[PDB]
Amino acid sequence: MAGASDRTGVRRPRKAKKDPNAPKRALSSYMFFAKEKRVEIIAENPEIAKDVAAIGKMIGAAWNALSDEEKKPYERMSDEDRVRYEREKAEYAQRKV
Repeated sequence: MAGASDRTGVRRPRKAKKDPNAPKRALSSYMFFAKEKRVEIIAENPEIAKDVAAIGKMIGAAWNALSDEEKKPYERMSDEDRVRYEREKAEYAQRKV
């Protein structure tokens, strides 16, 4: 929240022009249990909270959901086939909020 009264024009993270700078990683494999709550971030990041296009882009992003360095072996990105069910939840909770 702006209004720090320290600078000449303190900007806020709510500004649309200001990038979200948030994590776009997929739900862990085994940690999926806890990582499943990642969908909650939808609130902390109201910038893309209304990402209606994310639903259509999720397709090509399905492969870019996991880490790149771990996407080479295709061992992680592959196992995502399961967590993918919980991962999609995030983009699902966004369309609403």
